[PDB]
Amino acid sequence: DIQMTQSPSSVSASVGDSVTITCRASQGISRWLAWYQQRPGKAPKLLIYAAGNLETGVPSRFSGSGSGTDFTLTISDLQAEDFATYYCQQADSFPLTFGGGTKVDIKRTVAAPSVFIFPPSDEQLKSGTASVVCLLNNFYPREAKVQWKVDNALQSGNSQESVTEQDSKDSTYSLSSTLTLSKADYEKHKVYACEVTHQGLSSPVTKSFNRG
Amino acid sequence: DIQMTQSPSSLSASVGDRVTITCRASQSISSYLNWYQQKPGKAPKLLIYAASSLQSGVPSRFSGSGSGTDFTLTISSLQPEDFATYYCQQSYSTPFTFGPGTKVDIKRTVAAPSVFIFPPSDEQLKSGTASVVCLLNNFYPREAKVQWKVDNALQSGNSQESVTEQDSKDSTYSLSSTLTLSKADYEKHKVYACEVTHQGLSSPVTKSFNRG
Amino acid sequence: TNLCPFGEVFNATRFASVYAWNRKRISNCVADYSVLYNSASFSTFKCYGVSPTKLNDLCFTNVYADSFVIRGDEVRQIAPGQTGKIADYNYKLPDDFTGCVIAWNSNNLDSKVGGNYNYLYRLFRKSNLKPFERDISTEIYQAGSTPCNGVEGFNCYFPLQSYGFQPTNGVGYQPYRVVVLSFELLHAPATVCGP
Amino acid sequence: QVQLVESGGGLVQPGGSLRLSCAASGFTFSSYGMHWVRQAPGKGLEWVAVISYDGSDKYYADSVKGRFTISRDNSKNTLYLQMNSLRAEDTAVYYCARDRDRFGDQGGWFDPWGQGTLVTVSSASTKGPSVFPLAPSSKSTSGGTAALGCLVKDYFPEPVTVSWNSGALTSGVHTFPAVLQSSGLYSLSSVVTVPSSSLGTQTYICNVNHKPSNTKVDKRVEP
Amino acid sequence: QVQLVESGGGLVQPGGSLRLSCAASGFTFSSYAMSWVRQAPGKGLEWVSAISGSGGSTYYADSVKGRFTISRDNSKNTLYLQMNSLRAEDTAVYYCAKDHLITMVQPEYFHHWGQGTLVTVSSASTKGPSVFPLAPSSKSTSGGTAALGCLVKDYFPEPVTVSWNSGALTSGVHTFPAVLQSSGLYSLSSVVTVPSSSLGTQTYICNVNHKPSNTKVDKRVEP
Ligand SMILES: *[C@@H]1O[C@H](CO)[C@@H](O)[C@H](O)[C@H]1NC(C)=O
Repeated sequence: DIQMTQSPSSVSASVGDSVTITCRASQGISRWLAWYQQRPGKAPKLLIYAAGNLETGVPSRFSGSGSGTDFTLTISDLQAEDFATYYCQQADSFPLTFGGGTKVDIKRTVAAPSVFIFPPSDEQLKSGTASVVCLLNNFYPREAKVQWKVDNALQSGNSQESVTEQDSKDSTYSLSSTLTLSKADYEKHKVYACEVTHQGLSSPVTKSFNRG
Repeated sequence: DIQMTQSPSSLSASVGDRVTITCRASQSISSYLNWYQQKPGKAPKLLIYAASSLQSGVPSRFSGSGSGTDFTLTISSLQPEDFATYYCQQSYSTPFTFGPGTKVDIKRTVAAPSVFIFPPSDEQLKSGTASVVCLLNNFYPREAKVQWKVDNALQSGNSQESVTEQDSKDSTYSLSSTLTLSKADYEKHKVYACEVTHQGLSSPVTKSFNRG
Repeated sequence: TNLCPFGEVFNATRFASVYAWNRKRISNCVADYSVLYNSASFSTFKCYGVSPTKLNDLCFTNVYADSFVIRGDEVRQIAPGQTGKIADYNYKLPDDFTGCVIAWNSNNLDSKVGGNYNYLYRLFRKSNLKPFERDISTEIYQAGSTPCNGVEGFNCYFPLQSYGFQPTNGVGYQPYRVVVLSFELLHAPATVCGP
Repeated sequence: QVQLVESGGGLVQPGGSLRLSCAASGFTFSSYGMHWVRQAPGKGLEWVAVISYDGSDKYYADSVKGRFTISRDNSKNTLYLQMNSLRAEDTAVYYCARDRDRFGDQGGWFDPWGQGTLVTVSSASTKGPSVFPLAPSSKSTSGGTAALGCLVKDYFPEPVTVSWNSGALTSGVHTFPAVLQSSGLYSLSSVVTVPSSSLGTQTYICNVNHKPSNTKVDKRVEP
Repeated sequence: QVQLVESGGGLVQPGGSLRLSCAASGFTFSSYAMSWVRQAPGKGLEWVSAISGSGGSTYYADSVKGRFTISRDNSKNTLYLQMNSLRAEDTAVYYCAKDHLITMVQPEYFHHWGQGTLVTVSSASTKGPSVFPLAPSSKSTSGGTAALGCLVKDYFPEPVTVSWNSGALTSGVHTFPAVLQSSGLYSLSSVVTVPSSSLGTQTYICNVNHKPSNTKVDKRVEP
């Protein structure tokens, strides 16, 4: 009833740039809003309360503004320790609600993804399950949009995704998609492939293999 | 002003039953609601205070529960001394407003009323005003409709009706409706009729008479 | 040239309840009261003992700033020789008060759709409060003759009650932020002059 | 024991004045705030005014603002309500109630209530009633239960006591409540159901007694 | 300034019960309202429940109401959350939050946070992982660099550790975060990139350590 919407879902910035994040509420909440920052594997930390009030230990480069429905958080001089996830929470009506969350990433040159494919080994075939692996290595940005083709047929609801954090050396990503199916279902088909559509690629890249 | 609404307006229950009454406010009042009981001809009594808190001397069959804009009053076991009128009051701000009131009456089977009509006496036709009386006897429940017709002309405004309190021996009601008009307006027509509708008969039943 | 920190008192984000009124001590600075007196944003601005009309040329030992929140109809109680809930049980001013009282509407901040129940006031006490006395106890009040034994029930009430602050309430039931400035004058250097 | 007693009701012409008092006994009067409530005939409860323990905070309803005044005396243990510019819709029963605190602004309940006092505002003068007969059916039996009664009309003030055959007939007698007509005068009806075969033999007489006009009518109803 | 420590989190079956405790030190415990806020393993924050500096008022969300019960003990300076009828959607890290200012009835903000306790809801038993090879390639033509790997499957509970030659080959090693399958167990993949020249010459293996099941397993990778 009091759902709050954040924007954008994810942004990229370099050290020294400025970032603006918007938070909107379904109904007027006066100035009952708080901005929180969280790093992976750690407890959330408060940055702003009221609408633009600074916390006693937060660096003075965080700013907040807005009232009623719109609110805005501003990072002026971005540093290396300001890459985290930010949340906006209302505190006027019950139940209390949190924002979706916005992730701030490191900006760098566009990199293409090296695509590899991995068939299921003989050892696992004895067990009765098969997992075909599509590996996307060293790309940017985060949007991958990997799809699975079996005999040129779209597959849905059969694969799961896993991504890494930004590399500490070259600020790149990596992705692995696993198509898991039964041993009996694996012998039904003969051709498998995974296709990748990325900003750094002029055309979608398909990696395929045949049984045996 | 805060408007308070009770549901329902009249409830018929028998001895040993469970009775629930609902009060609703137009604005949050926290736990500032009270429940009062009043019997005919006597001062109102205090039953519940502060949402849920019994009053000394009140039997433990009464209970209350609620917070915000929704409250409920509950009687677990009904007793012959519990048929009365119940009010909900808000103690949030001035002016203090009560509810319309819910009336509890003893339950019994339905009864079809007997309808009688009385033309105006010769001692009243020689006084400038004529009164025609319609009498309903021995009906349950209270809800009944009475319509006055003169040559199939529906009229409203020149009629008042009264009902008695519920009887003790048989718990039935009696109703009387009077139609009053002037001497000159009484002899402009020929037939008069009183048509009554109650949920104890097949179809509306009317009693009519012609002048002279 | 040190400016007196009136911004932290008037422009504070969150205020204190009337029974837990906040006290701040101000000394060794320069105050420009004409800025406050010419703001055209305060509903109530009444000063006793001193004349508000450009009397900042006086030196005072200390300035005590007391902050709290009440409802509109209770603003009349913040004055010498007053009786009521706030004057008797929450905040009492002496009859020989020498200071200033400022109160302004805060329905846009302290109100809360659904009810702001975090502002409380004390309703029951064994005796009236002495001037400038603060009570923050939560002992159960004994209304009748049966001891409470530390539990609430018949004739046993929690001594604190909650304001219900909503944007749709009347002016008499809307939040008002109150700041009281008390000027101390003793045998001291009196470093608070504020030219 | 704790109790409250009201006094000061009666009849007042429109635009007049009145003053009701409520005396309390049993508890300490100076430690509680007091309320006035009212109930119109056949209507619901309506809150009127509230006074604190020392008369420094008074609040009234929107319909009684300016006209009404609340007051209290702590030495006499009394609560006073004064009504100026009395209107025709101020006719009601009045109750004095006591709160659980000294102020009574919010969060309270009316624990003790008084008996209540009646205040009527009307321009009508004292007038006796006129009784009329209601012939049962005049339609040659065709039945076995016949209803007959009297019609008390145009009397002021209430009440009138209707009895049948000097109290001999009590079974089947219904006396409806009086209604206030557009002329300021009351009117009620009393009915009785009797066997039809007794219509020609037994004589039926309705006795209407109006006290504050010294009136006694003994009209009879016959076919 | 203050210190909040949470305890009681663990592994329970669906439909079971749990009691989480939050111990607070450094302030007057009865003057502040406590809150329980949970975070899913890969999702955002969600406010769960709140108490009010006493116990009179309790606030619950629209997804835990009817199953959760919040309480506190001010004498022992402790806060309790009783969770019943637990489902798989309740697997989250729980935080005991509190505001800096004195709030007695309503939570408002969350300035102080605890360490958090992970609460896992599953019907699976401890089971050792299974390791399989992912062959590097069959063509050293694209760029002279191939990618090989190992796959860990069907283990519970978390975590597993892969070292890739006992911490001697850490160059291009990419261990992916584990994911929860549709059966209750987990999966993991560790892939490395090496020059295609050292395919039939160099030797690398994957060693997997899982402490809860006490399983250390070595596996060879070969084209
Ligand atoms: C409070 O803030 C307003 C606007 O920022 C300002 O005009 C006012 O002077 C401030 N109050 C004081 C006492 O300086």
